[PDB]
Amino acid sequence: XXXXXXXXXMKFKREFKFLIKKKNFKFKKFKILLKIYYSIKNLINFYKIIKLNNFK
Amino acid sequence: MAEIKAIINLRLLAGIAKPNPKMGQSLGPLGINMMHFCKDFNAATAHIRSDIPLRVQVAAKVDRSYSYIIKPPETSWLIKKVIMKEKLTQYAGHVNLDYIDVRYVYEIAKIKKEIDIDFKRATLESICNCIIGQCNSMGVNVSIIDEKPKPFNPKAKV
Amino acid sequence: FKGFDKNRWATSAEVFPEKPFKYGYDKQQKIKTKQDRQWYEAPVGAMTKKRFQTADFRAYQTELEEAAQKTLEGKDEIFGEQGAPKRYYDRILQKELYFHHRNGKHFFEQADRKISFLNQFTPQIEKVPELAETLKTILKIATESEGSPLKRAGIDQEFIIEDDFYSENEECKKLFEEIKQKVSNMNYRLLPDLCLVLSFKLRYNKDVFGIWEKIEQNFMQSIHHYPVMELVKMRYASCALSPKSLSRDCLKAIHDIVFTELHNVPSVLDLSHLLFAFRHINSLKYYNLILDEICRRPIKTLQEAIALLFVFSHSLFPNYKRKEIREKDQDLKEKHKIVDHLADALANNAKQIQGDDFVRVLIGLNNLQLTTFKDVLTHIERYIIKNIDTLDAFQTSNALYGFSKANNNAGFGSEQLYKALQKAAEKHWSQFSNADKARTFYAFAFQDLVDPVFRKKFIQPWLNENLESNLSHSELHYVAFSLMFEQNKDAEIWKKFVKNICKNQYVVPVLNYYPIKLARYYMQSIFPKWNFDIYKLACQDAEATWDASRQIDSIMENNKEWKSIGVLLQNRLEFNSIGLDNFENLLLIDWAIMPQRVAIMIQGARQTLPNGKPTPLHRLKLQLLENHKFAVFNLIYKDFEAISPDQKIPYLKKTIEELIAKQDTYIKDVEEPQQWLSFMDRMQELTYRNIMIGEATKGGVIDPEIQEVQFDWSKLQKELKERQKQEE
Amino acid sequence: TIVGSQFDAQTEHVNKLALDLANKKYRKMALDQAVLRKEKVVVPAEFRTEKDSLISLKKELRSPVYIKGHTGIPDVDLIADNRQVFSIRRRLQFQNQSFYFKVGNEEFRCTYDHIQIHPMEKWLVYSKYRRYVVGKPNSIFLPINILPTFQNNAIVRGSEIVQLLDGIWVNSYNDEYPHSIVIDPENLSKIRPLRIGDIHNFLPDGVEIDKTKCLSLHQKVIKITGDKERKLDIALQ
Repeated sequence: XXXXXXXXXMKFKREFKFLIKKKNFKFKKFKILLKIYYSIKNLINFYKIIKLNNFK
Repeated sequence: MAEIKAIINLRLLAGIAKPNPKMGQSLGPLGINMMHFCKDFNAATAHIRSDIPLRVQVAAKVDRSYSYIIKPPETSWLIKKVIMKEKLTQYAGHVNLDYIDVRYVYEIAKIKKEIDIDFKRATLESICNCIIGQCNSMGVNVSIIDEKPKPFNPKAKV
Repeated sequence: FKGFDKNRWATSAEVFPEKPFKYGYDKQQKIKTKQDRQWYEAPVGAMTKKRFQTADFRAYQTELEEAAQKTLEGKDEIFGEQGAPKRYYDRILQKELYFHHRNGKHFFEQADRKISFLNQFTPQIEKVPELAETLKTILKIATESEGSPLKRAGIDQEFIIEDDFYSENEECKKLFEEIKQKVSNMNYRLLPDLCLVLSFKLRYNKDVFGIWEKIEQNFMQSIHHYPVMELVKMRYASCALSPKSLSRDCLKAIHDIVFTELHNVPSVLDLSHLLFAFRHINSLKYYNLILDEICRRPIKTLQEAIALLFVFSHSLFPNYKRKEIREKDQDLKEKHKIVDHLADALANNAKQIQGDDFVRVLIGLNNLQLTTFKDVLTHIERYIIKNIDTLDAFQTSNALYGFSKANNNAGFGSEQLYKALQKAAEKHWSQFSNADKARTFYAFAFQDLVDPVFRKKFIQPWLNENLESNLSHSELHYVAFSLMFEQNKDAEIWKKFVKNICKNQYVVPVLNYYPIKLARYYMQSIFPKWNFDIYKLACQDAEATWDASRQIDSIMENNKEWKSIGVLLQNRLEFNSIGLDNFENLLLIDWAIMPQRVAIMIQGARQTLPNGKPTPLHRLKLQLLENHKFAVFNLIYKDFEAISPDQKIPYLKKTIEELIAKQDTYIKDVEEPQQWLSFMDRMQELTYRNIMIGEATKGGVIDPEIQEVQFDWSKLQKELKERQKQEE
Repeated sequence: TIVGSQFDAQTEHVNKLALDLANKKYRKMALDQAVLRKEKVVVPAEFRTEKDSLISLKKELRSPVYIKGHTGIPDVDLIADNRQVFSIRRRLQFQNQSFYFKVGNEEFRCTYDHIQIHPMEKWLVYSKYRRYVVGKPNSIFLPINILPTFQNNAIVRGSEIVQLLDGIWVNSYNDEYPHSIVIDPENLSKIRPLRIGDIHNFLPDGVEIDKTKCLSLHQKVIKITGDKERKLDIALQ
């Protein structure tokens, strides 16, 4: 195998798929959300303003 | 009259729409003519292959009038074609084995957008992200593949 | 890559990786237990040693069994490459972010003048004849003692004397107790003139020795015997400094009496003393009572109007104490009730003006954010040049600092002034403080008028000595402004500017942050080799709350140059216009189009010069955009007006359609394919990290399977022939 | 979402502010879990007497208070309002933060240890605290809080960090002491987990471990699993 004029050689075939086999389970870190969900409620307001500043 | 009595989802072959008794259970009591109905369906779908199963909706009304509407085929069936399997995983997330590459997703999304009335407002990232979550539920992944698949005709209940 | 070089085993000293920053708990403190502490080493698994030895043995075979075959078949450019600091990382008070550092100026000698027109607050030791022999003996002990204790009181906020100095010096402890035996039995009239001597001249705001507690009883027993203003003197005597030495009830009494008896305070100066003392009130309801009164009492002199601006300046009602829901811009309506009530007097007789009453107007207006009071300034332009030679060292800085930011940080003056004020600065150069010097060096770069003679003799050594250290954190910024306005590029000077910020124990304030982030992208464009990481920890807290879009609601009002061309962009012609778009939270572009990274910035009376050239701001900004590949149409508002009206709309179209295409090609030509390249290399750095190392090594040899992928190198070829060479 | 898609495409570039902001908070917290904020708190209160019985206070909605002292120190017991007590919880920092009590000119440091509530009636019975003095050992609870690291290779994929202990009991001998502990587990692995002595080696000079409370330094906190596929392939085969 060699980097030809029409090819992007890579490494470790198995682990491209493994990255692509990953699927983030909703439930493996539920505790850490409750630190985070109760903080992010305010960012939604921060995008009401920004995405609507143009309309002003 | 124009008021909507009911809505039904269906699945039909393009040019072989025919008064199957396995569709009169839904459209029978509403008094709709299966023959006069299927005529107007096959007329529109003459520019489509006959092997393919589509879906349709019907706003059945109070006077037993109707207004049929056509949608793209089932998004799952389209992927079983590319994937060359008929049946998918019991489980999901835990059992991930199937693989498509993006270069067909970009092509089957156009199917939905060219026809479906709901996505007329939508972009392609939007549509492509819709099926990936549908792929997470099925045992499917999106990985680069240079090769092409070979033809397969996965079943449909019709 | 990195992970293959990883140690098979880590010691106890190596589990916790190194850090850019120490914590505040690694400080050296009083009590300590490292001495008796013993060292713990994490054990190794008994079965792992049976794995460590074998791999050590199979590795040892292949060393000799291959060497046997040979006989058969044969950087940190800040602090240099070594040496660098480690910034202490701590949790922080709000105070550090809203504190004007008092170093770099003999403050109190300077600050007492500007109030000195208020006679009633002037402290007088000899007014208290019984204790004056005692109080003055104390102050000898203050200055004569080691260190600079009284001089550190207001200055070094990290230092206190109510606990370090007074509670330990046993001579003083006798002297304060001589007082307590007297305080109870004095007349009620001498108390407030004593309190001033405590709070300012001695810095005793606490109740350590229990002195104020006796003053309260001797005070509260005879509240009704006082006049009005002799209560106001207590307010300023106690509440003007950090501890409000008195109680609540003793102040609620003062606070409740006064706003009933406003009908009897005779003079307007008596309101001046009043408002300057009662400025820290949290209740809005009673500021209106004051200003509603001042709108009733007309002023018939000129010293009165000065005595209101200089007071109303510092004594505004902040917007954070106001409610969250309120009438629009109601803070402004509180102002112009005064300014409309003053505009006649200050305008009719501004020629009648003198050096002590001279300074306080420039300050009173700059602190008030207006652009109307030019007429007084013109009468002042004529004033200085006459008396240019007879001026003091003090009246020079405040002029140079005042005219620099006259009309809302747009200056006001002429080349006659500043060229004259060089000499006035060169006279008193040794007498200025470091704050005053920088503020001169701002005003010239603010107009591009620095003499090359003048930077060499005085500024150049001064900066060389004091830029690295011995310079307060607030004075770097007036330097940080100017140098980029001077367009300087000497790296050795920017080092000290950065080394200070990194070494400085104090974090960056939001009051002074806007240059520190400009100067970042200034140096980054020139020099990509630096690492500004330490220069971001010092900037960490300020950037959190930082937003540039806050300026929008003001510029939408006070810039007609912005809207009128804006009307043309939207109504008549057609593009994906946006409006004010914040450039990475540092600028807000006047007008932009996206995704094409297009800019339509504008010159104006704010941003032009008499020469017609852009202000040295408006060339600074248009560098940074170009540095980040962000197209530009520098518009000049005069030239657009000169265009005939029918040709004004297409003229923009002819430009914008072209500037788009230059970027539209550039996205195809460079960026769009080049993102795939970084993407596909980003994809490897993940797959590199997903490796089972023990499985991947599998001996000493590394045999990775390799995936072929279609990739269109037809566009870009420098990277093909750059990779194909190193890779083989 | 709140704006139509057709307008969002024009303003897709705007959302850098969204993501550039979340850099700032979550990094700030993640590094500020350890440090006590430098902000003085005060609690006006009153002494105890034999007159003020519980139920007398509890119609007045005051509360008793109790402090346990240390070597050579006497205990102190006080009276205070309920709403003071809950406000003292309502800080982040309640597990360790130093709270003062002003009776008169005097101030008494303390920490939170716990509170008892009458469970069937659900009103506040007492609020118990622990004295703190600078020059002498003082019990505190240092919670453990583990950061995420995408720099290790096993942690990223199919492995699970296991925090067996929430905190550590220690003795502090100085004014400012660390709120908590923060760990970067890159160098850890299945082969070695973290052990308490790896912490004992890295602390300030004013801190020591309370051996009376813990079992042994060889005890371990953070453990790391093996891979899941290497199980799963073996599970099926």
